[PDB]
Amino acid sequence: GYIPGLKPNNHYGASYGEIAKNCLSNPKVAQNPFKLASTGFNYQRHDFRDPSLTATTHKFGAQTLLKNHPSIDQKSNQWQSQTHDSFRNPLHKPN
Amino acid sequence: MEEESIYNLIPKEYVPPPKERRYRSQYPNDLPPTGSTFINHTTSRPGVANLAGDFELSKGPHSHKDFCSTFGRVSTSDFRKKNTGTMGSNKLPIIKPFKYAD
Amino acid sequence: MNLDSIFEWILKQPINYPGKHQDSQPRTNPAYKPLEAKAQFHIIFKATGEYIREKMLDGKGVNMRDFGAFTFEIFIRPCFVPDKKFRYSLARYAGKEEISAPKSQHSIYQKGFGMMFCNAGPIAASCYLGKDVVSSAHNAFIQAVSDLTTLGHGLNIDFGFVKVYVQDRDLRYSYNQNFANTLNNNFYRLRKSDTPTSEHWNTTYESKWAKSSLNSLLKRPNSNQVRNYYEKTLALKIMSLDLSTAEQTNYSR
Amino acid sequence: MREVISIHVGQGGIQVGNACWELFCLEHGIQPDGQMPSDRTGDDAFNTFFSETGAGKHVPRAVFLDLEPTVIDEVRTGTYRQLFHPEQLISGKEDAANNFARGHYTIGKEIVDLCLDRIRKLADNCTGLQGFLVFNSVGGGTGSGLGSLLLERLSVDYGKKSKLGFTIYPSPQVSTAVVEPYNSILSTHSLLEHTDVAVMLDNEAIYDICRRNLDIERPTYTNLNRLIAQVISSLTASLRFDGALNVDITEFQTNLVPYPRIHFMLSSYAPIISAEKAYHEQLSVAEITNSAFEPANMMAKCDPRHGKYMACSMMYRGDVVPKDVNASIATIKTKRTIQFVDWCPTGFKVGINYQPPTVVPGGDLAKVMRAVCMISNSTAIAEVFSRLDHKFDLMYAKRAFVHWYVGEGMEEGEFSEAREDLAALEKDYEEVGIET
Amino acid sequence: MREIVHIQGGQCGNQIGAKFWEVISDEHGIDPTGTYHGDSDLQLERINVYYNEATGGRYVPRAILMDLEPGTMDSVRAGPFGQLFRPDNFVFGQTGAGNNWAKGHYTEGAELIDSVLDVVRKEAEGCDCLQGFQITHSLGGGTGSGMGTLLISKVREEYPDRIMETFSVVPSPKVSDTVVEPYNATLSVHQLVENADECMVIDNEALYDICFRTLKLTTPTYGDLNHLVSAAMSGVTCCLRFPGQLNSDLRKLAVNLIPFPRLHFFMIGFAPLTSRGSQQYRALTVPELTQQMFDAKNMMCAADPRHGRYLTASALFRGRMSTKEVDEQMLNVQNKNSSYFVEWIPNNIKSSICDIPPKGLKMAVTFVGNSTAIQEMFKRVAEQFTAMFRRKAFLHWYTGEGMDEMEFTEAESNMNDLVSEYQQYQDATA
Ligand SMILES: Nc1nc2c(ncn2[C@@H]2O[C@H](COP(=O)(O)OP(=O)(O)OP(=O)(O)O)[C@@H](O)[C@H]2O)c(=O)[nH]1
Ligand SMILES: Nc1nc2c(ncn2[C@@H]2O[C@H](COP(=O)(O)OP(=O)(O)O)[C@@H](O)[C@H]2O)c(=O)[nH]1
Ligand SMILES: [Mg+2]
Repeated sequence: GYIPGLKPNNHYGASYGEIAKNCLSNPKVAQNPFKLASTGFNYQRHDFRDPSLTATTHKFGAQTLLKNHPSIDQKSNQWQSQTHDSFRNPLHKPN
Repeated sequence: MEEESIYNLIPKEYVPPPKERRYRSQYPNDLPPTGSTFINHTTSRPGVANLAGDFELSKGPHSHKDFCSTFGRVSTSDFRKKNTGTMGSNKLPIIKPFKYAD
Repeated sequence: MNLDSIFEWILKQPINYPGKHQDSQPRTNPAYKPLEAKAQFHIIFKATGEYIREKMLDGKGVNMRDFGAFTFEIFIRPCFVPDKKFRYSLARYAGKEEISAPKSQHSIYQKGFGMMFCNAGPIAASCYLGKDVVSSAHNAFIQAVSDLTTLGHGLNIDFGFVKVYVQDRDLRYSYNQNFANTLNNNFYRLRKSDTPTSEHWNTTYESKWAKSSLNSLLKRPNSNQVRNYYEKTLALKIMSLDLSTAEQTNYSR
Repeated sequence: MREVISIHVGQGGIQVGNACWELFCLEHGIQPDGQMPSDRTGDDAFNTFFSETGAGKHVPRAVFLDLEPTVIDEVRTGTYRQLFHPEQLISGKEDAANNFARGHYTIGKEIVDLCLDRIRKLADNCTGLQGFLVFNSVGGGTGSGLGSLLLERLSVDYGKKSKLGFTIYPSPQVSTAVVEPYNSILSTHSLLEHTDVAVMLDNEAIYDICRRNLDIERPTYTNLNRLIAQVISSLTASLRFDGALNVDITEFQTNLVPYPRIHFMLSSYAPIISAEKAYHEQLSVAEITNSAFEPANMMAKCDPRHGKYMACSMMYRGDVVPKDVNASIATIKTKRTIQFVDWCPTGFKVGINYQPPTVVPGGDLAKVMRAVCMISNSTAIAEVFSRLDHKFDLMYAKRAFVHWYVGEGMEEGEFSEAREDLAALEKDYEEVGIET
Repeated sequence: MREIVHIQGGQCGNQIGAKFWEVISDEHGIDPTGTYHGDSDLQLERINVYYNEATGGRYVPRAILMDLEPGTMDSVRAGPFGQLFRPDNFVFGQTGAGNNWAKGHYTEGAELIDSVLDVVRKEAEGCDCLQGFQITHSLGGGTGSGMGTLLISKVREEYPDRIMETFSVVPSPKVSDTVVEPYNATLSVHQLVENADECMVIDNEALYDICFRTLKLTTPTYGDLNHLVSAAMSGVTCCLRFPGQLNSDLRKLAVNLIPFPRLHFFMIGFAPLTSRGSQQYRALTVPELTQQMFDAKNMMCAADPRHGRYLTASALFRGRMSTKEVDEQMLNVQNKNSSYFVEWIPNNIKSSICDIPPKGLKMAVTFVGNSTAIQEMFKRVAEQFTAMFRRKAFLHWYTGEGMDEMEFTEAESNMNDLVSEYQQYQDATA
């Protein structure tokens, strides 16, 4: 049943347990930056507007897309895949 | 091995036994369990059933079975005449020789 | 393709057009024997052709779900405008507008005057068939777009009073002159207040259906005679296995 | 070097195996993580149930089956996550929905092969395999169907290996489903010729025991599962603890099964006493065996007073002495309310174990130094068969709920032959019970 | 895993679906922005049953909103939780049906239903394991009772193996706002009894009576009725969405509630409903829940359950409770009412337990019962149908759009035969 992060942003090649641990230990998936409640009053508190607009007509009408896209992090696969030792020790687990 | 002959013609039919008996059961269908205290609500039974292993389990004043106990309900000429009530008709039944001794 | 090759085209591959039309179906009335797949498929289209004009003889026009629309224009002249899915199959057919309608009237039923549906009810009753098999048969034949998408394959689909030709991709049609003059004689048909508003409950449907053009396409057989023959044949069916046994000799006579 | 493989199928089997394995882990000292209890501190007694993995932890010799992902996923989430092998908790994708035909012909076929893979993967490891234990809920679709398929396949795959069944038939009058007689009789047919020993575990009797003894007016499934786990532990402790008189798993069929057809039997336990009044009585072996033979303490809803006794197997764990057991047995034999069949002069097989019963935190029982678990074969068991037969005949007369089973690939004549099999099973018991 | 999709159509269907999705979002902790804020872990484990996951971490109901008039959906979009519904699933016409079954089933339904079939196919194929479909609509409306039934027929013939559920609003003869209710209601029932696997009827007048008598509030509104219907709807799938002592899905209910294929009409109810000035005096215990469950006034339909005999019933208990008291009460209430329970089936009540009570509550029960007392409403609808059909009233509207009186005769014949064979088992004796 529904480990959250796997489906929307597809995870790369790794063990299922490892990716599940990474996407559960990650931040978000909680906390209200917007402070709404499921009961249904903060909806009329809030405005429901997306701040990614500009203008149009008489020149160009496509408009830039939403922030659902990475940035700066454009960086090749061999970089993530192949590093020598700068990782967590797979079998450290202090006793 | 096998041997060829005229008499092997018209092979014999299959004759299994006709039918086994349908059943035979000597226990009554409704056997009240011995210690079944699932049944003592609104009854003068101190949290135990008959516990005597009786097939019948005779019931006295209270019992546990009613047709329309909880949601039952969906004439001027008709009424209650002389002794239809429980406490009317101050009369008594007839006598029997009795046994006692057993 | 003279409306008969289409039947052969539909039948010879079952996998491409699966449905109940590919095999024979029992008749609703036991007095009628079943028909083979090609025969029943032709009979249905005969009855539908008869059904179309009878509704069209009135002020109310009829259309198909995805194959054209038998309409008429009032200034009365019919044109049989096609459907959007059938229009997509046509490539070099000019999209010339025939009926003048404004932006308010968008659906093909709205821009029409008396648009109908060609219900499978009367068709099934007339042919003594089920409603589902007629509906499946119509859906099987209405897939003439796949045949039309292929190059060539000229079609002149008649099914009665209309005469429609299909070129490589062009569409052109002709109509019966007598039927055309019939529309332009007595057309009380348009308005509704002519009737005294009393016979809607006085007249039963059977009386209306008895005088209708339907149910007269096929001859009505003797129900008792055909049942007598079938029962007699079924008697010979099961017990004619043996001929040797006599138990009644009659040597001399 | 002696191993028993436990098979858990269905929600009831899973929820009783949970308590059984918690009891085993606590009794052997293994933590829920699967390790020895931390760095605080082996007798090689855990080998009956557990196996050394070669580095640290132990792995139970169990397999869990279900088609409902909910229970298995929640088990995986639970605190026993690190104990079981990840691919030993086999789960399905769609429930059988209380339909025997679904779980016997449609859905269980795609999972029985994988279950067989896992079961032989467990069986080839052990060298002294004693037998198998199977737990299932009869009144359930997937439970009964998958139990039937597993028993049928295991029989042909293994042959002479013994199998023990702890089934739960529906109670006489109180239950939770409306179609349970159907799959009940079908599973009865399936198991009659395929299981070697069947032990009856009706829930109504256990509710009665809890209400009368533990003084709990709000009992749930946990108490019943704990009682069943105690019964299993008492049965098995002879295979892994030293005792004055040992009985092996092969030494139950050879003493409680007079004929191959008749192997249905019911169990009892004593003492079952709440701590508020637990040991304000002496708990001598005499009174605990008297309470065990008391008819009101039957773990199945049956009255042994209505029939003859075939054979009895009772095992004492604690500090019992053989002379006291002999005295108690002599007293029971002299008692007249209990009568044995004529062709069985001696009918008791006794085993003694020196391991006192273990207590689980949050439980209801009390820390005894003496206990007894008794399993008896008697002709009185036919009453539950009769009352179950009467229930089925009512619905089957009007073709009630039959289209649900026919539409799932089952032939029409299955019901008739199942009824005939129940009739023959009843045929056996009354014929053997009469005096010659 | 075993997720269901939601299909809603018509004004009443959209109104029901809005409140149902509001309740679902509240109980799974979904804000109107679609951000999960559940207080536990297992409010998210089974959230995929109704909520699809998209990029950006937001959740979305897999629901299809549809109608011939955009008037209802533009209003529901501007309401609370209106951003959850997705305009890509919104399919609309421009004419409407005008409370006509012919228009909503033949002319506008057929030409427009291809797109909604496409979107339903897309959603079903996207789903991994489809448990089934559920649909909410009304039988007194033109577009609803026609187009929903046609869509039901299409999706049924496309997925015969999948289960089907509907929440139908049967018109009532006392408070009737439409003069053509018998026609379209009978026409829709004819196809519904043939196609739907499970049907649960809802009566507005019964809702009025319940709201005015039990809750004792002075000003009822459609919001409260929608809330009650939504709570009853979620009570069925509580066991499917959460762990419990006895899990039970929609497939298990059908096997335990359908003796014969044609008898698939149920009446529902919810407990506990108490006036806000009295629950300080009431005690929330299993016996109270069972008695309010079996009270006739609590039923969601105008049919009196004590006018017939219960063929079978199902009870869905919510909250951490033992199987002890539930099954005790079931056995006691069955033994004490042998007159109202048919005798050739023993123990005709099914009980299931789940550990999630509604937010702010400790215990709750949803009741689904199959009783022979539903035939009364069918008889009263039929009597109006024949009386208003004998004079051929308002049939010109229907016969001007493809239908004839043979369809009406076939529909009324099937309904009467259904009533006859439905009351046949009431008098049956072992
Ligand atoms: N004694 C006992 N019986 C249980 C328990 N849980 C379930 N049961 C029995 O199981 C029967 C119903 O079957 P379920 O446990 O719901 O599940 P199943 O047997 O696998 O069959 P399905 O419902 O199709 O999955 C009930 O009649 C109970 O008697 C339990 O914890 N203890
Ligand atoms: N419970 C409930 N019933 C409603 C609501 N709105 C309308 N109805 C019922 O639906 C019936 C009218 O249906 P209608 O709007 O014509 O359906 P449509 O043609 O599909 O849009 C009325 O008799 C009402 O009782 C609502 O918000 N809640
Ligand atoms: Mg189950």
